[PDB]
Amino acid sequence: GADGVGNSSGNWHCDSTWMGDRVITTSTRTWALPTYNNHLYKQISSQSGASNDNHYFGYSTPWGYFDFNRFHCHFSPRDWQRLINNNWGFRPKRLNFKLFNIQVKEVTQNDGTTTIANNLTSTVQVFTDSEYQLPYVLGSAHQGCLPPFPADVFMVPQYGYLTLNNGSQAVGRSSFYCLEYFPSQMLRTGNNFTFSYTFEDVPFHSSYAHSQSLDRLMNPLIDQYLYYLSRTNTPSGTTTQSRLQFSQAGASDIRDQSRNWLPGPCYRQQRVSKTSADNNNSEYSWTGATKYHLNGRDSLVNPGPAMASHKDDEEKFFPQSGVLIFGKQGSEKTNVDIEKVMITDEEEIRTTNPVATEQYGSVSTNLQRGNRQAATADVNTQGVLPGMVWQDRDVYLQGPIWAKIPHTDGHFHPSPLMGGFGLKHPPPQILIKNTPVPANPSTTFSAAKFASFITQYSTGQVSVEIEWELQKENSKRWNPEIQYTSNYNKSVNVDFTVDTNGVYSEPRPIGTRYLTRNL
Amino acid sequence: GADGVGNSSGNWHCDSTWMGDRVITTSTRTWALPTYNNHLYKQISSQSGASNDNHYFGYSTPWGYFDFNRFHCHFSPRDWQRLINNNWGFRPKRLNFKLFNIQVKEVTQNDGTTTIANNLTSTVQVFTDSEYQLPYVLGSAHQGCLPPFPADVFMVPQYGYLTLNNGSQAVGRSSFYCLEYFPSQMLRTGNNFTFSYTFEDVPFHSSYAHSQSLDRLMNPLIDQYLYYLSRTNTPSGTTTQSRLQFSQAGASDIRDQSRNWLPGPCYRQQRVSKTSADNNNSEYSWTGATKYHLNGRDSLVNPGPAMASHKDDEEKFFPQSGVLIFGKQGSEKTNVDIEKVMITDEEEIRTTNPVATEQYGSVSTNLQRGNRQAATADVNTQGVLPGMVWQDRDVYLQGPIWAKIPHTDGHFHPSPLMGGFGLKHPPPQILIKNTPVPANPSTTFSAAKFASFITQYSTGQVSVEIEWELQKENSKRWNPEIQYTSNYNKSVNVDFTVDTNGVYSEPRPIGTRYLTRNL
Amino acid sequence: GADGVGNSSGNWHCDSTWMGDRVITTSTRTWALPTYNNHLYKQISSQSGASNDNHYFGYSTPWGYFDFNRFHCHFSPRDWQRLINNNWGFRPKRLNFKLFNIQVKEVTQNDGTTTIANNLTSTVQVFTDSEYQLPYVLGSAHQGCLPPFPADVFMVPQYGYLTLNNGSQAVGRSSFYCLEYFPSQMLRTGNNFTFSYTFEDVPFHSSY
Repeated sequence: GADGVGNSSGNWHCDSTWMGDRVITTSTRTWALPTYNNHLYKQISSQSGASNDNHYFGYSTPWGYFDFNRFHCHFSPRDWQRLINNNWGFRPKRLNFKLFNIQVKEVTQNDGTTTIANNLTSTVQVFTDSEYQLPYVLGSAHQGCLPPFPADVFMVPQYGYLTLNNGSQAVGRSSFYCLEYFPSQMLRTGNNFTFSYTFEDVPFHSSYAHSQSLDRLMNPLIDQYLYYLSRTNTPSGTTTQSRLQFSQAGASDIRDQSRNWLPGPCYRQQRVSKTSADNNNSEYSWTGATKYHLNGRDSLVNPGPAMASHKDDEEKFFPQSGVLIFGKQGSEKTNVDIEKVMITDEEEIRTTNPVATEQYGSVSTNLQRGNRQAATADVNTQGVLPGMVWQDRDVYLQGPIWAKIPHTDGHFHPSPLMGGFGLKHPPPQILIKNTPVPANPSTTFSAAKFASFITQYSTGQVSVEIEWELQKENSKRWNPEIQYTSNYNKSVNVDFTVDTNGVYSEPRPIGTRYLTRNL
Repeated sequence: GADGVGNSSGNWHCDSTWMGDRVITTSTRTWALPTYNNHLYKQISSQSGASNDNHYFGYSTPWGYFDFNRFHCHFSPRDWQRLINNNWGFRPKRLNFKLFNIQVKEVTQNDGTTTIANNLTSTVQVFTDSEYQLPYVLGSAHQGCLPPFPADVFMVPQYGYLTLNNGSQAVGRSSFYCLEYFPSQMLRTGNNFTFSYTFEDVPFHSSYAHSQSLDRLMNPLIDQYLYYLSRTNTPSGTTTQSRLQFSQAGASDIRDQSRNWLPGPCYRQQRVSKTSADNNNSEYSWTGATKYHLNGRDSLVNPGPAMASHKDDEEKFFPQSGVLIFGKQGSEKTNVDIEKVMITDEEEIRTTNPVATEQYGSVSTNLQRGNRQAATADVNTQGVLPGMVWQDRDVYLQGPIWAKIPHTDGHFHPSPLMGGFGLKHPPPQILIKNTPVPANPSTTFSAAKFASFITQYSTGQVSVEIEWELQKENSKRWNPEIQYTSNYNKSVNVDFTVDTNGVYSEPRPIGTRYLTRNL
Repeated sequence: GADGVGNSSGNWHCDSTWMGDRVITTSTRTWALPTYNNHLYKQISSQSGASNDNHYFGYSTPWGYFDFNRFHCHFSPRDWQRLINNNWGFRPKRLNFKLFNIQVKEVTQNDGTTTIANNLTSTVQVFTDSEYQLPYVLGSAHQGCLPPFPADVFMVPQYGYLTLNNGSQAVGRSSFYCLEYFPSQMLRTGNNFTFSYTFEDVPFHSSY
């Protein structure tokens, strides 16, 4: 699209409509973009000394990108609630994007006095990496997505990436991608950039919780017909004499019943409690946390494989890195106290996946014989096994929406671990930069790189609309399901509202599983 | 096909052409075939005493088979190089085979003097087991495939197979397949045997190395928004008092960052070093090597599941059985010294799969509490887990090309472990035998089995052409990729050449990953 | 072309005719071919010490080649004379080649006594490097072309070539061409191999 200077390049679309089966969440926000790295690509690396587990090598670019991989960039409390309360599941189908009403300003810091003014002509160029030839950054839970609250103006993030490294230094194989080596489209004012995408058949996120659970799944009333090993030894006057007898598992017997499927896999996490007291006093934050390691650098295992966060009656506990944790609007960056964060809870799964903090089961160790007692041992890490079945990490309104499946020789069940939809070809990276403006050059020629540009930034609005599909409920469940509600009682502030000084804020994390489906 | 005696049953096709997307490697070689087991099927078994882990039972047949399950039976250094240097990947599509110019000779060892002459009439019969009713031997890394070097004449291997066994003895279930119970086609001279095959949709072998790696994958510039557990206890005058605080992972924080996928699986191997010194002195060749075991016989775990062979800066090490090892042209059969072999290296993977010699990660053991320190333990064997992603063993010019997927109730990701393409219905076994020639029978009848045949063997050439598909490169990588080159400096002998006495020889193993794709 | 065992795969053409403007010199000769390097490619180099101006590195092949880059393989004194006496100049235009009546024998040196006999089946394979992917040896004034005199039987030369070298040793850039990496056509007896060529506009040799 194209037009004039006194012509709005696009209108403001920010609705949300439900169609019974679909529902489209349109949404627009105003943004701003500075000139990063003063227009140059800069090489960047870990700090020489820095622990090995923390080295790196890569580049930062003068390019800034766009991102809305956060559910709340599309759903509004209320809306989300609608969804989350009457749908067995849902998934994204297609999207449409558009930047417009772009405007380029140029600040002038003459002595003690700045003065911003329109640089009409100068441009901002955009380009979408629709061929995925660029290090996909999104999906890395970074923060600089869209504001949950419309009215909020925002700054565009700067693109940076990482290649290979042998400590703080580069290794040859590492590649250096240059963003100008693409065909950016250049916008001036009166210019807009639209583009549209279509998702790929993915599974509806399961937005329901299970009423039955693996173990308790058969019918009480009837005993099976298969037998199991009831007792081993037997009374012989005073002493026992080994004599194995078997029984037919019934209701009273349950624990012993024969089955057909196994809980999901696991990778044991340390348990910490919301109650300061209980927790051993010391620094096992890193030392005790569950991790894995590549090329000799141990990394953390955050968002551990999807597994319930606490047994019955222990909402007080949680994994050291088995859950998602968001900050309460305002919460500072580092070492903030428990009271400043919102920890997610995944009890809803208990029913199928193991509890993060407790071992999977316990396999037998030795082979018993008359002169040898029967061994056994608990298992803290069980990789996928036939017959296992499980549930993936719920979603949360202010959580990630999707993530790119890495291009590898092999993947195994790609639901992104941080939760979300695992996409092979996700929404392409959208980039934006401000074509430089060489400030006054010298009369006599010089072949040096230009270094003195006009100080200036850009701004303008952006809009994103997405169509989601739904799987409606359908249970013959007689008694009421659970629903997500807002507290009745009076409060000094409404949830998901602007305070007295107009600061919007999300009180709690809102999950997705409320409706109840049987297993 | 058919014709006369003074008529070449086929010409010599040994080209190789590239078409941009495909590339066909035609190739012909001269061969020779003796008469095995003096024409009879012989029962064969382990040596009574022999360690249990080494028993067996099966048969050897008078039949010899054909095989080219080695990349170099089709690619010529140069060619291979072309491929390997400009292609994100490739795979086989179809093939065509033909035997021809068959000729049957008959030696005469009259006293101190042999004398070979043409037995025109007598025949050689061939037959392809296109229904896979015969124990698929190929794929077992046996040696008797085609000569890498054209000019080389070769001997055809003899077919043998193995069934069940209870120690050195047979067990009933074990089957005994007889090769005459097939409809062999009989060739006399002037007769040729052609046949063609078509591969099945398989995945292009990934012939590229990764520039990013699982851990270092997100964007440096921006800190995430999810929080993790920074510290546990806290300064209380003199003493620490447990007080968990959380942080928001950033660049400096990296190791702690939240992610979305896990390294490939693992099965720990012992580390040995190319440097004699380091290595503990003793015999842990078997005792210390990683293995598995069926029906009480521990077998070795060679070509362990695909996993990088050494961390940064340790090209000197390697798994005890985690790598492929070829002999330097000439190297004898047993206990040959390190200097006689070429060990393959799979560093290229590091980026996704674990290091063979070092544990996967480390899970937590106990549950900590005030009166209990936080436990933890390293894991040396991790079975596939959701979110895991990885790369398969590279290929190597003189490596296997494919392998038959065993007919079972269940397989899991069939890329053959020794590397190659996992095929459900691979190129059918091709067999060949020389119809016997009863040497002079007695005038008076006898119903005994004939035992005195004419001494004779066969020869003639064979040709195999195969069409491979390619996936061309396509990265916006600015700086040069790595390529495979031959050393500039002078040398007494060219690599992949015949020495002074015309002995062709492959200097080093050549992999496949050189081109660099991002993860 | 193809046929049987008791069938001459080609006749003997050895004429020479003048047409006023053209003149065609046909010519046939009998030849023989041993098995070189006992069937293998052998690496070959100057003699370590040997003056520098005389070092080299290259290979010898089990392959033998054909050659008639000598005017007398086509002209007969007399003929040549005709030409040479009444022509301001001349040049070649096209050619046609054919091998035939191929026969494979096999000697038997049993003790103090050899005995040659027909190995009917066995073959001889031929192939023309029509894409010039092989080190062009001919033109190097080598000797093993055709006999000037028809009646003369001859032996076929063996193919060998030279690459780069840093003294008596090889240098990487040097290439090693393998003759089997071509699609040889295989002849058995009763088999013939013909092929034809066409020269390119060249200047008449000034014969005045």
